[PDB]
Amino acid sequence: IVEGSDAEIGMSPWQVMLFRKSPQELLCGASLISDRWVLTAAHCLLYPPWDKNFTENDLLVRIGKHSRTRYERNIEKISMLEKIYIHPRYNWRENLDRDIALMKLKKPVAFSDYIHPVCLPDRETAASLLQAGYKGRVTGWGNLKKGQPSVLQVVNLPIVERPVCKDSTRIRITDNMFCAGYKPDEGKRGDACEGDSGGPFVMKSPFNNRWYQMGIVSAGAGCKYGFYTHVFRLKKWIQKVIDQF
Amino acid sequence: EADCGLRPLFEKKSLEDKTERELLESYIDG
Repeated sequence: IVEGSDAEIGMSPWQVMLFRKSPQELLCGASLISDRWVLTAAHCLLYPPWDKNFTENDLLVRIGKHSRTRYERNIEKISMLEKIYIHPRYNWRENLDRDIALMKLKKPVAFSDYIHPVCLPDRETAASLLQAGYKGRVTGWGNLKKGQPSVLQVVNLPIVERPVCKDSTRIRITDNMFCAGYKPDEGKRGDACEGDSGGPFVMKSPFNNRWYQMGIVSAGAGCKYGFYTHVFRLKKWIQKVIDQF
Repeated sequence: EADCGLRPLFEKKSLEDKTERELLESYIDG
């Protein structure tokens, strides 16, 4: 995260870390949406342009973490990926359209004051909170500009108008995505950097005080606007996979 | 899942995280 700050312990109990086994290091971010389901970007696991193809065994998930590296007894829990589900229509060759993936755990994880699932949107919530101007929140252990944050970072940023999203790049932004971030003339900066991909983009609903995941970090603006996966746009798919298992 | 979105150390104790208000203000405008 760029221009963010150290998050408060348990400020995002749904944050999930995708830790690689060798080299042992952080791969991406993710969120906990249930006791057995983890949500992340598709390119965090499979991205041919970079010869990237991670199998379930190539890693695991560290849940309820705060520090970026230090192991955290009686705080973080580690799970084993049972199955990975990349979106069928996920295309990387053009613009990461439908850059989303589901990861099921071999064993359900218990919740705590540090580990707690986030709610997925719905047309009402989405249609009402997904509006340019409104600020969402992003978190992660991605780089900063040393460039390695000690603990999870946090930053809030505005949704940018689809029209503006378009002009800001030659990439054909689809409806399954939306861009967020500040305009150069805003002064204040802040965005998702490399390593924060697969991370949750959330909003606190005023109509019920609960936090909702509107997007997934697909293409951080820098370290221009960041591109995120439209979670509701793909909710249908999510369930289809859930009901399936 | 039925208690999702509410933070054990924040909402559940009537506490506001360091900068969530900013988000609230966004809905308003400033």
